[PDB]
Amino acid sequence: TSRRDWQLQQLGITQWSLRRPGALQGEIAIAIPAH
Amino acid sequence: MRWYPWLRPDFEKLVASYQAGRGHHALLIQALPGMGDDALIYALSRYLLCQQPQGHKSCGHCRGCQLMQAGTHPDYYTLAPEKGKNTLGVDAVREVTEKLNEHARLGGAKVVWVTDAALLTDAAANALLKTLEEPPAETWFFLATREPERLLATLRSRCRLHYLAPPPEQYAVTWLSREVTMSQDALLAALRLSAGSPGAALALFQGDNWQARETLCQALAYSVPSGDWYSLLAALNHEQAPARLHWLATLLMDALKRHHGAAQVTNVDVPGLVAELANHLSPSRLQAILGDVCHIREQLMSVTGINRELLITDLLLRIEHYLQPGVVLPVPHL
Amino acid sequence: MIRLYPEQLRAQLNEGLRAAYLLLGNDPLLLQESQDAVRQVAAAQGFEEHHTFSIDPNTDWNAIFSLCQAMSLFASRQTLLLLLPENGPNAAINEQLLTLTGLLHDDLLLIVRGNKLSKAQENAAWFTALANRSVQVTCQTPEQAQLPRWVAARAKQLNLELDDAANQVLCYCYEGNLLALAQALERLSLLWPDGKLTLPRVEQAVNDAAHFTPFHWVDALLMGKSKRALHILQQLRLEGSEPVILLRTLQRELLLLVNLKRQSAHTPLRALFDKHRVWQNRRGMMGEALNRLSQTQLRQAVQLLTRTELTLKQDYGQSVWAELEGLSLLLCHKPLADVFIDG
Amino acid sequence: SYQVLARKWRPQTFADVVGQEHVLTALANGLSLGRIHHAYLFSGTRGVGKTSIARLLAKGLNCETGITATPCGVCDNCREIEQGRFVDLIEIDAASRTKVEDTRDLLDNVQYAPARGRFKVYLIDEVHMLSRHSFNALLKTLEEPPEHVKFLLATTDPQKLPVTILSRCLQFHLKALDVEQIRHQLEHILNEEHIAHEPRALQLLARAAEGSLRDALSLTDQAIASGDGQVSTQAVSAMLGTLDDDQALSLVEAMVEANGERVMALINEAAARGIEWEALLVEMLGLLHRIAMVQLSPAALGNDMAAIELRMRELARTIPPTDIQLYYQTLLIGRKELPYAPDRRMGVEMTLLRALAFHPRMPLPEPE
Amino acid sequence: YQVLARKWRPQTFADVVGQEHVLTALANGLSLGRIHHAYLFSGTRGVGKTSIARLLAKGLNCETGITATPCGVCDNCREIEQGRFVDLIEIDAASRTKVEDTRDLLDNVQYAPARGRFKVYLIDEVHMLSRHSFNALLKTLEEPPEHVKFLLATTDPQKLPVTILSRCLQFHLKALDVEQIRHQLEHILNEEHIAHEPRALQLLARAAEGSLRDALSLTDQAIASGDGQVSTQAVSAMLGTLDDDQALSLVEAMVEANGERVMALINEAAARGIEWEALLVEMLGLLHRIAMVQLSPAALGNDMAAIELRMRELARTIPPTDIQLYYQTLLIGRKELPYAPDRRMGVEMTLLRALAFHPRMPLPEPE
Amino acid sequence: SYQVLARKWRPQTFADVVGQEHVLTALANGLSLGRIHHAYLFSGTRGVGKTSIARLLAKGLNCETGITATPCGVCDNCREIEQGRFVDLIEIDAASRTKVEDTRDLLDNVQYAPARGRFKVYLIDEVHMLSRHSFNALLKTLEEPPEHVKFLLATTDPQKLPVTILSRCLQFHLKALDVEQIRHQLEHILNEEHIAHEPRALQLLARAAEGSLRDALSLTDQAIASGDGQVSTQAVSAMLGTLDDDQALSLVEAMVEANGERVMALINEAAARGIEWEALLVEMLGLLHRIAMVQLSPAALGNDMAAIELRMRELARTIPPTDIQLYYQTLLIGRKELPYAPDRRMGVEMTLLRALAFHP
Ligand SMILES: Nc1ncnc2c1ncn2[C@@H]1O[C@H](COP(=O)(O)OP(=O)(O)OP(O)(O)=S)[C@@H](O)[C@H]1O
Ligand SMILES: Nc1ncnc2c1ncn2[C@@H]1O[C@H](COP(=O)(O)OP(=O)(O)OP(O)(O)=S)[C@@H](O)[C@H]1O
Ligand SMILES: Nc1ncnc2c1ncn2[C@@H]1O[C@H](COP(=O)(O)OP(=O)(O)OP(O)(O)=S)[C@@H](O)[C@H]1O
Ligand SMILES: [Mg+2]
Ligand SMILES: [Mg+2]
Ligand SMILES: [Mg+2]
Ligand SMILES: [Zn+2]
Ligand SMILES: [Zn+2]
Ligand SMILES: [Zn+2]
Ligand SMILES: [Zn+2]
Repeated sequence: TSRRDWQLQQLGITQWSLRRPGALQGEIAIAIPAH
Repeated sequence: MRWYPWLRPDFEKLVASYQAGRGHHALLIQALPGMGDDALIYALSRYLLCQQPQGHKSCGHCRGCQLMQAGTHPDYYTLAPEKGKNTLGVDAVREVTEKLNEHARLGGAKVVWVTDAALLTDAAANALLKTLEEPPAETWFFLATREPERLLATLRSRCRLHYLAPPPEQYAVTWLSREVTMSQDALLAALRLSAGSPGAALALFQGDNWQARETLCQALAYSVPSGDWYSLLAALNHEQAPARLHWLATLLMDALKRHHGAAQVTNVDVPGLVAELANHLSPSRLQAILGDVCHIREQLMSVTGINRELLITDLLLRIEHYLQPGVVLPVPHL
Repeated sequence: MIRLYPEQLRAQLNEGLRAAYLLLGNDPLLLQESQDAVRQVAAAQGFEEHHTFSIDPNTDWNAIFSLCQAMSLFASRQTLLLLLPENGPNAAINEQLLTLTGLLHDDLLLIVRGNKLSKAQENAAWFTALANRSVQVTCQTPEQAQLPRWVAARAKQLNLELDDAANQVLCYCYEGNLLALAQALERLSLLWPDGKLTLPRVEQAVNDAAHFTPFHWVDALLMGKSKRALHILQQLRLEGSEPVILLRTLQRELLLLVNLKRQSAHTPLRALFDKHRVWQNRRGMMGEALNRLSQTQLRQAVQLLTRTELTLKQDYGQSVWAELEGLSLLLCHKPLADVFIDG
Repeated sequence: SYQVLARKWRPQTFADVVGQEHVLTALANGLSLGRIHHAYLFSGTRGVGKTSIARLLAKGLNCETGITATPCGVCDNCREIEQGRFVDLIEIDAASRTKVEDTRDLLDNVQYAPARGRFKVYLIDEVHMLSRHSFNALLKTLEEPPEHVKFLLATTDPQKLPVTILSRCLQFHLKALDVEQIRHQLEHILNEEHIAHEPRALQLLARAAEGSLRDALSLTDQAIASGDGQVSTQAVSAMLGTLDDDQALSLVEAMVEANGERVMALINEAAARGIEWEALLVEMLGLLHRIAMVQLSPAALGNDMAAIELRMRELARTIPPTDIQLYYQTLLIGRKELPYAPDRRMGVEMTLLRALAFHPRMPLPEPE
Repeated sequence: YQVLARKWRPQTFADVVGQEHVLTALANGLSLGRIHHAYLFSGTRGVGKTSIARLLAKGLNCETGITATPCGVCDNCREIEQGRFVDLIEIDAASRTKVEDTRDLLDNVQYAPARGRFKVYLIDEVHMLSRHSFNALLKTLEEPPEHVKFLLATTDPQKLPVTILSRCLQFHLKALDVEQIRHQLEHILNEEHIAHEPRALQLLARAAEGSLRDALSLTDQAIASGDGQVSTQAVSAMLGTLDDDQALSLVEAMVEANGERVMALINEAAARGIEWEALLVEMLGLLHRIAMVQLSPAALGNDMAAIELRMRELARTIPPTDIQLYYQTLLIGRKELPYAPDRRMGVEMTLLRALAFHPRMPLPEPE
Repeated sequence: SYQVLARKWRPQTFADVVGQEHVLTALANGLSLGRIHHAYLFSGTRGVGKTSIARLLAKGLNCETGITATPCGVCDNCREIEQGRFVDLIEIDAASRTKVEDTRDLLDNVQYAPARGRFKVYLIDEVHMLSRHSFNALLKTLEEPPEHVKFLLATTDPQKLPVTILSRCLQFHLKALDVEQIRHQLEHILNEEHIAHEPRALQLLARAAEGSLRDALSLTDQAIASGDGQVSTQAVSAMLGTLDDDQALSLVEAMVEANGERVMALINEAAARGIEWEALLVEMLGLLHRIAMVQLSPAALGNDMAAIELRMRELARTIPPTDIQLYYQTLLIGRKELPYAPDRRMGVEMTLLRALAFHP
């Protein structure tokens, strides 16, 4: 898709996405997840 | 074995070290197939075992020379894989080391020749490491391998590495032309195909490998337009499958270079096939197919007893799958 | 020169014994019962000696010659049984057999047991010589289709009552193990003297003890019945059979199917079958396999097989059976996204 | 020492044999009617009574009273068999007696008459291990044994045994004792020994035995040891937790339900167990593959495993194909990258977190 | 002068650290007299399988009688302590793997013990026995002589046949906790009158995963390196693991997208003379710890407590996706490190990969 | 009799060894304090001093003047160990002695007292080659051996050994020698050998040593043989196939700017001149790393490349960092697969064409 994603794919970087939030529980206060 | 002209300088150099008494006990010759490294090792052993050498060449009439001609010298314990096998076991290395463990019968020097250290087993190489580290007095080793990287790091560390570079391209071309009566284009194609190592190209010409290559090229020419790559299996399934895979890889590489723009190609003898292959396939498809072919060739070479036809047909099916539009093409990555 | 079957061999023995007998086949129970019936009829006739020998190069023949050329001190009209080797007679064994036929005597009752001979092995000097007075009882194991009728006849001969469900259960549990099937029938008869064996009766006193061969597994995959393929894979795994032979047998048929499918685009099927010289009984089976799956399949199957071989002889793991059953399910009319199997 | 439950509670009579009702009835009928086959083959699994039933048959066949299905248990022969020192009871193992010389010696000794027994019973164990020569010798001697000898074979994997042995032998393949029978037998044993226990502890022991009475006896002996002369629910639960080695299935369940704290606790337990981390990843991958195949076809779950049958079935029916596919892909990637992870433990934790709360960005086949 | 592992081997049930469940079970069995005839011990290396087996052998054969608290002074106890007890037959499975050797071993089982009350057998790595050897051993395991006890031991219990498992009481020893290892190291060092620092003990305990024998070996090596003292600097140098603070600062610079700090930190590390792969592994471990903290709150042990608060900040500010991105970038760089022209060059290029593909603040993209 | 530099300059004291300060200090302190273990495993890459350190420790233990941190090297036992004659120092090859009888006699003769010395040292080489049964049998000896035998274990990679072996052995990680240490050792050896040497030649040899000093000595001997008894920069460059010119930079520029014909011509002429392809890939990787560094920090560029400064700077201004990383990744992938390619030329050409495929 984008140049960033294509380059990361070519470098072998998986770029894991969150998909299923909520499982991340505890002392987590991420106000801005850049999404 | 044969003594090729291009062995003249390097030999004259190596023997010079032994002329001064500073020769390295362990010598590893990095030479491609057909470079005649076996002849060089034989000449070095003959010089070492000569009782009364003159200049560089051996006298040829002393006891050592007579035994070398008869091939029954008590010294000169050679190591080679069994005729019915393709690897050298640890038992052979053990017995050769035991024989070398004592003085020479003739009182001169003891020579050990490993025909191909690549075929040497890991256990065999590890056993040879000790005797290679501190050989007894007047003990000389002459290893040989196409790719020293394939050998163990320790074993390569012990040896002094000598690289037998091939001759100039024009010199090899004219030598083959004088040897074999064939079109210069075919000679150049064979030389480039054989990594520019004459003798190997000569061996390829001597056998039926050239006809096999022509049949494979015709099959690929028929397949590329129609897309029926499966028929290629008919021209690919053979005991020499790795060589045919190398030929196909070189053809794909030539097509890709022609796409990118180039003045020279390894398969110069078939401009039409290269042009058609480059035109009918995109560079990404060519790269993917070439990588797959090289990977399968490596698997066939390294793996022992693998079902040849199964791997070849799997490769053909995957190649056909790649040609289908919208299919993600794999990219190499460590 | 009479070819017969063990079911009707009792009448043949009753009407009169024959000079030469030979039991050829692979079914163990049928061979055993035919041998027992022949031996009992011989004993009733008045034969007390039951000498048995196994044919093998290590074994000698002087004792056999002496016993065939000599009577018994306290008996007469001996009987001799020869256990042929599994592979089959060789040149030395052929010479021994023709020598035996040369000095064969009427008072000696010859019985031969072993695997069924092939067409090349069928023709021989001793076989032709014995053909004048040879009765050969075919002893092959009945196919899966022939199994239900055979077990029904066996139960009826035992005065039992079997329904369709019980017959199916017995066939499933003892497929290719008819000896265990008969033993189970005897056990059920003893357990329930009434003779009525309903589905609970049989199912509560049976065990899965079937025996198969890799060809049976390949046939099951071709047919496409997942349950049978999984069952045969389980049986082979429990038998300790190595997966290499299964992989090779599967590979042969897979390559044949791929070639047929790819070359059937513009070529009649009949010409391809004739050229390949495949079994006539397998023509319809190959057609069914070809039309059951399209070129979208037979591609991930080959890649899966290659991956299985690599993980077998490179990683040397123990998950080969999981890959085999995954491929089995793939060859059937199943989705098999192949993401799990890494096809 | 107070003996051990497995040794003490060997069934010394047919009446006190748990389960195996069909085999018991067949043997009783054979002994009563006087019809005895040349050879008997007791098969099944471990700790179900193959050896016990074979010894019961031996003592009932050589009892001073005669060939009876209800041995007295008090005569010289019965007592000697129970003590395991009867001369004619020739117990041999195919393990260390597969040699040609030993098989020949056994065959030669077979011909001799019994010393003081009506029958010279040979209780061979693990017959599936006999070599081809030994197997052929056994078949030949079983073809027509002398009337005074008997063979009581006790194997555990009849599939290895070719049907030729069955051609002259009668098989009585045992079956798993099931949870209820094992629980009842454990309750009876504990009550007879004046041992306090709770019903839930007995249920847990029976379920953990996995269809093997010997396993149940060993487990309850362990419970007594840890329970200090009294079986209790907490003691048996703790013992099971220490001995449990199904961490892969529990981890798969936790990943399915996205229970992060459960995954962390299970990983900590596995670390305490100290199992190989790559082995754990391979086991989880195999479990996921089995779940996928079960979803594809119910028959894919072989009967070889039964302790986790319900868990596997519920997991297969609950999760959709896509989720199990994602779990399998993530676990495969984690296993591949484990060697280069900072630590094996850290690699396992990272791949578990990725599987349970992440998803990889798939590649795009850009148009040509 | 004697090795710590050999000198500090347990001589009584109290001396054993951890493994409370098996110790309690064995003590109760010995006290109540309900002794089984076959005990299998399982676990990882160095957990104390052999120590517990020898303690049980001492308890069984003690002169005062069968007890869970052997005196340790009678002749049998001393002989077992020195490893010169005739009845305690210490056998190695690999030494006798063929069926013939194990049959020869079992031939002498019937004979009465020389002086001890039981003829205890202690087989090491029993899983190495062949299947035939196991089957031959089954009969004696089921009904051994009243004066014979078997004490099997193996690191891998899954290889044993199910029959063997069912014939014996299983005890799976658990890997010792890091705190338990640290406490044992502190106790032995205090008994030996050796100076030590808490950080050094924490580092040694972390190095020894769950095997106390590895902890003792590393402690002895640190004693050698430090010339009779266990100092934090000496242990850190020997382990080749730089302080967590430097790696934490490195990752903080990496996330902040300021490459000058990254360059300065790597230059300082090079001056310190630390292998680069260790630095990369430490960075990956820090990233993994941050990810775990994001997953669950109690994911950091007390050993890292000194830097816990700071770590927690990185959990709150840094999203999870970019944490995974950095982890993957560092992991792939470590994958490429062996083939790089230089270790320093490889790590520098990995860090430049991380900075160039930084999500929040990508490195400038000049055309 | 003439001996190679590796055999001639084998360390004979704890001071002659270069690098590995920590392990040497630990061994010396243990010998001085008397706290000596019975199992010393040495783990590290080839040519770092496994055998040398093991023999030095054996000499220190077996010295006739008591257990000394630095053996004198002149005693009868010391000289015999130096010459490989000491009977109590049994040097065993793991690969050769894998059979059952070998290990069985190895663990059966431990009870016999040492013939000459006070310790019967067992120096087992490449211990990772022993069979699993061998390790299982030797666990007991490695745990509680008699107080007259010491096991010295050497292995290239320690992880392959069973975890129990690692548990029962003191592990010493011999750090790979850095370029500076190798250069200093080579300079000292050549000065003591009365052989002229240039700093550039020593730097190149140390760089090509790849962290192993035995390989450095072997390369020095090869240069001596080829360099008519002279370690000259030109001779070493010819032997090692080092470009040390602008060809690598020009080829990198062509690769970044596509223009496949230029890359093919450069590769063809490089093959004609007969250079080392691994050296070319290493040079390209270094150039790409330098470009990335200057993109991050312009001050991180030296003056050696001054003649090619501006052009290099142009790349730092023209190539985005992501493209630099892509090219570096492709070159590393080519480096990994270069040995396994059908030909070195084919591998290099495939790598360069794959890199060419990448573009903004
Ligand atoms: N059916 C049963 N009824 C009562 N107790 C049983 C039964 N099966 C096993 N046990 C108990 O378990 C002990 C050992 O059982 P075994 O009969 O030896 O098991 P097994 O079938 O012989 O296992 P194998 O053949 O060695 S694999 C007996 O002494 C009993 O205490
Ligand atoms: N549980 C423990 N309690 C006390 N000291 C222990 C314990 N585990 C290990 N140690 C110490 O570490 C040494 C080694 O213990 P061992 O029991 O011999 O190791 P091991 O577990 O028998 O070796 P394995 O499992 O066969 S590889 C002992 O002598 C103690 O000094
Ligand atoms: N650390 C070192 N200090 C001094 N000389 C060294 C060192 N490492 C290697 N050498 C030299 O290289 C020669 C052989 O190397 P070794 O000392 O055997 O190292 P090595 O690790 O044992 O090699 P391997 O692992 O057996 S291939 C020695 O005789 C020295 O001349
Ligand atoms: Mg039993
Ligand atoms: Mg132990
Ligand atoms: Mg060495
Ligand atoms: Zn001469
Ligand atoms: Zn009785
Ligand atoms: Zn005591
Ligand atoms: Zn000295």
